[PDB]
Amino acid sequence: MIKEMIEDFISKGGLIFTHSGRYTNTNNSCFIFNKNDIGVDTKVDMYTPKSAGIKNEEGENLWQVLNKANMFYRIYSGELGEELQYLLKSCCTAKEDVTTLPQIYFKNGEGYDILVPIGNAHNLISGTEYLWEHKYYNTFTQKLGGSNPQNCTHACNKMRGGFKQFNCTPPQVE
Amino acid sequence: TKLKAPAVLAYSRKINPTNALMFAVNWSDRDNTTAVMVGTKTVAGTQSVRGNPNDADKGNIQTVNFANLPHNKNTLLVKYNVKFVGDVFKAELGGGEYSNTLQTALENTDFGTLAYRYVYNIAAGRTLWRNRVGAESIETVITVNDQTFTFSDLLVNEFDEDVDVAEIADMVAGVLSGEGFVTLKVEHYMLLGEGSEVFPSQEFVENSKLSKQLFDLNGQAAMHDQKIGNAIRTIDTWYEDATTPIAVEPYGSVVRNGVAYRAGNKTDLFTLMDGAVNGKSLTEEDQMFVTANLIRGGVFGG
Amino acid sequence: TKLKAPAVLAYSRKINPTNALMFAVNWSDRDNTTAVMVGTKTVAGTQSVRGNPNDADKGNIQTVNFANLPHNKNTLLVKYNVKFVGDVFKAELGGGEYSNTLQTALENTDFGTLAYRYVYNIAAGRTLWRNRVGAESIETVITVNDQTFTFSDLLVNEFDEDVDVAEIADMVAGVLSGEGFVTLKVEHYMLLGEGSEVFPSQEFVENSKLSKQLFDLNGQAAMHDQKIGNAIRTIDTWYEDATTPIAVEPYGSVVRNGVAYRAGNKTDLFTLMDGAVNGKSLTEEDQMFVTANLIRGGVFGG
Amino acid sequence: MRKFIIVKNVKVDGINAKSSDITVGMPPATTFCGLGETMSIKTGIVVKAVSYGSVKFEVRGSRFNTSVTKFAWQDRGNGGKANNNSPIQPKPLADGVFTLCFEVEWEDCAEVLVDKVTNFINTARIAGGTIASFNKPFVKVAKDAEELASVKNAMMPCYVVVDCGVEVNIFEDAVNRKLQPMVNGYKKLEKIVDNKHMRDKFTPAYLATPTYTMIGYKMVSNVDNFDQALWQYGENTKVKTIGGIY
DNA sequence: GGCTTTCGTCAACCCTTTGCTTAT
Repeated sequence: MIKEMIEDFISKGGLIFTHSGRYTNTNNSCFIFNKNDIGVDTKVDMYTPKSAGIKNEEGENLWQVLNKANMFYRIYSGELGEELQYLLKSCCTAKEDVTTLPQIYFKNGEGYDILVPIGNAHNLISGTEYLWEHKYYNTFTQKLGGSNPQNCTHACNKMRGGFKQFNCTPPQVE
Repeated sequence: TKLKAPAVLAYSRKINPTNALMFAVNWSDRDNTTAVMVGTKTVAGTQSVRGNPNDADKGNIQTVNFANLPHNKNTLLVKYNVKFVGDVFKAELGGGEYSNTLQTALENTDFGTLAYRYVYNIAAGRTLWRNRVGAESIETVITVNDQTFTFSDLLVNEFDEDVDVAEIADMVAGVLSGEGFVTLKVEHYMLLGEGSEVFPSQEFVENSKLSKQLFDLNGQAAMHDQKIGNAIRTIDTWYEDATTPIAVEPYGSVVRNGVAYRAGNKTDLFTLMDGAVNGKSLTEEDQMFVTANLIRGGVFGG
Repeated sequence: TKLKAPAVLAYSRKINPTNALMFAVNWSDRDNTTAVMVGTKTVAGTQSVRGNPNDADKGNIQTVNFANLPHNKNTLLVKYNVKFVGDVFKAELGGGEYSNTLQTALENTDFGTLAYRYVYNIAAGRTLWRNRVGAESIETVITVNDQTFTFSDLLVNEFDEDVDVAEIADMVAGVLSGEGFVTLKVEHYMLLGEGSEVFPSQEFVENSKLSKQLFDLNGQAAMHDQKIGNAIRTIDTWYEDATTPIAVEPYGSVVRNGVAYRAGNKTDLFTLMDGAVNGKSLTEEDQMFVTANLIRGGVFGG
Repeated sequence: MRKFIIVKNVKVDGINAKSSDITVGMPPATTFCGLGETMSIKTGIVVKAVSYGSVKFEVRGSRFNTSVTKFAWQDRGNGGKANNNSPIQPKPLADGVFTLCFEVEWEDCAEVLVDKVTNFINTARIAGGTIASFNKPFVKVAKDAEELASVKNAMMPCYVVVDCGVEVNIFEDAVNRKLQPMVNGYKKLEKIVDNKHMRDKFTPAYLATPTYTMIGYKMVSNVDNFDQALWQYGENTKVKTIGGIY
């Protein structure tokens, strides 16, 4: 029922995004969809308030059926019709909340440019899946959201085992 | 004029403590500084969990980190630095017609009393916490720049007037009110006993091997720098029905005791700050509290 | 209706032994202390397991850690210090309107008898466990501050009345019922015999080659501080159908026997603690039990 | 002529290890480049290139879980919630010892540079840390290519990172090439229109995400060059080494 | 007319367990 769960999504709230600051601070609610990085293995993300939604009577909500087997690229190209295309594209919009968000200066070469780094959704879910399935073990684990992972995103709500971060420890002398 | 707050008003940490470093020395010869080794101890006890009485005939096996003095040395040496920076009324995020008018509303606090209760917690030894209990003698050596200060017996609860805490307090207050750094190389000695247990900061982790993980730097025991900072800012005796000093927080809260002493009674940091910017007559204590939080810092979202 | 325990609540340890170091001396020359070193013994045994009767003609080779007195020394010296820390009802975690209405509840508890059973368990020598069996005569010395008390032969399970244990009991219960600390540097002499088998606490080892790994700091035979502290708090003679003193666990738990003596009979720590908070008075031997657990410490709320 | 001022054994105490949402550990080259540019703003000495290192570094925590820093209740209108604990957002901390090298055009004496640096390092934080004790700064020069490498050898007991280049992405090049990522820059997604709640108001504001490069921690005396270990800003907001990919 | 407290809603994992380099 991937047409029903879209009118669901949009009604509850619905913000598909491939970049957010909810992975940094859960008090954030800033969501941007980048048009230029959607690739064949790009894992897209979504958010509704309290991560609300209905399943597909097989146990999976919108997020896992949209992450499974490039279904987001399938709809985004238009292989499942143009009536799902405009719904998915009107789902992906913009949101701006620099609150709770790190703000650093970066040079433009002849001046400065105040820059807010937010997390990547494809990088997080794709890194968890790949560094679990090729068994990379020099790494960390971070559960985003705390004891209620339905707050941050939908990826948070589903992957409650914890997102994987690279262990960036350098060598120590002596 | 309703000088309403910015979205996030962010102040830097003006006390800048470092991690304490736990060493084992003797009381007489305080020069063979050997590191306090964090060890790995596996225990056998019993379950003893609330409402689980049908598992109480079983045991629990818990691997814990332990840090003890070696049984040739009888004094725990705690070494950290405390860097009092003063740029107190300068904001990282925000600041204009809210931080400047707070600066010209907080310009007449007793910075000497704030620096006094700041230095006293480093001098009475509140940075040791459970290292301070059971010690026969807690002699602390504070080395401000080319000026060695020593303290050996201070009541940690009551800020009794000393003549050498106040001398450090003058230069720390002059830096806090003005600019610069008056960094406190601080040396703690506790006559605990031969082979007594020392108590480093425990890491809030999710360790599968260990049930209690102690903070270790290279393997040597250590205490957290924010733990030391929480000890230094434990100055607040200006809340309702004050008994003991607590850490200055935006709501005067300790999450360990499960009670907030400065919330729900219009005495929180944001209410007093809002009164200060729109124009009120703050008393000396709740003005000292607001500038103590400004030295503490923190994002003031809302 | 009822005042409940906080979900975060814990008490700190108020009897803090050091890890005992176990030395070899003579009975008459007690100041020639050599170190009982833990060595490794590989033993040829016989396979005798309750399930397998077919592999019973084979014999297992298990390497174990041993500890013996040297053959020129006939007395095991067990040296440790016991730190009795005060502020018993001052909870480390929590402490809002449940650790304070229980301090006033256990305000008339018999701290003197609790301290007598503690220092009696250090003075009869129950903190030696298996080290006492087959000893011709025991002699423990407890050197409390600028004093020295010697107890040769005391009954173990019977808390008999003698005046020097009462003196150390009074000066400990002037700390347990109040504030501060008191330390007991305890030395345990057992005339075991020349070359006799010495029993340390053996470590918990998982997937190790040794079938028995004894505790050691730098090679010396040693007993765990928790093993001493368990035997100090073996004071509970107030459980249902009491015949022997057990350790004051919250459920009266003995993991050796595999039964909890205070679970199910509504005489555990949590039901009596909730009753003491919610109005209901306790027996003197039950008040002793709950404040003995507060001396012991633990997560007392969930 | 290259004037390399090297500070050693900088015990930074409280480094927030979250360099990105997938990288936790050593602070990136953007951190040290920002520190050099902070020294350029605060004092005035124009640093065009910066190196760093690792005498010691431990991210505090377990093997796969960092230490969760407890959060103070710091938010307006959150006073009824302050009796319980506070929700904690991911912020790992790390405590390590750094060596650092700067490339500064000072064209002046060397005993006044050291101090236009010691009066900054005492008031600066290396990625949110607290600089406990650092060895005395010493200025060294480089005339030829081997004089420079008498400086690489001078910031010793340490592991300077070298840019090793991203092949296809970071996850493919971490398990095939035994290597680790690091934020080497940021990519501008959108433009922030609400400058009322920003750091400066006037500087143009962009939303961004990290872009990563992979790095290798070669001991500095085992590195053939040192221009391959001297990080500097680039064009499309990308910090890079002058010697490029190792 | 916001506004600030408190209670009511909405959930559901699969985990792994040292080297990164390795000194002028």
